[PDB]
Amino acid sequence: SMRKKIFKPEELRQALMPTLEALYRQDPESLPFRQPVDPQLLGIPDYFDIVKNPMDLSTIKRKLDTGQYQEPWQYVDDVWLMFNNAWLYNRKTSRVYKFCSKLAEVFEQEIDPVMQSLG
Ligand SMILES: CCc1c(C(=O)N[C@@H]2c3cc(Cl)ccc3CC[C@H]2O)[nH]c(C)c1C(C)=O
Repeated sequence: SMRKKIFKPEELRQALMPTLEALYRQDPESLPFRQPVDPQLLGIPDYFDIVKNPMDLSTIKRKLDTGQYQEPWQYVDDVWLMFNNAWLYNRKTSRVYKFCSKLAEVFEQEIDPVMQSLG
């Protein structure tokens, strides 16, 4: 755990994109996560006060596509940031909160064999 191997961006993309596609495939559950939260449109000006580091599927996709992840745990961390933001901000009865919980179920199943294979 002290030796950090090198990952090429195209390799990470090939390995990790199917786990992101698994999240996009969830419908309607991925719909609130396919674009960044817009607190102006949604009328929630306090959103950025509570959620200091916004994250969504389109941002994760862009970071994968543009080679911004150096290691696979940085991708896992962004996915979980998106989950934790939604669980922090939203009430437990809300569609977003429940949809988030479903995505986290899906993602944990998809990501496990991929992380084992990347090392
Ligand atoms: C509740 C506002 C919120 C949304 C959101 O996407 N809200 C709308 C929406 C909602 C649903 Cl359930 C389905 C589609 C759409 C598409 C339009 C979109 O504005 N996303 C997140 C992550 C949040 C928060 C604050 O965490």
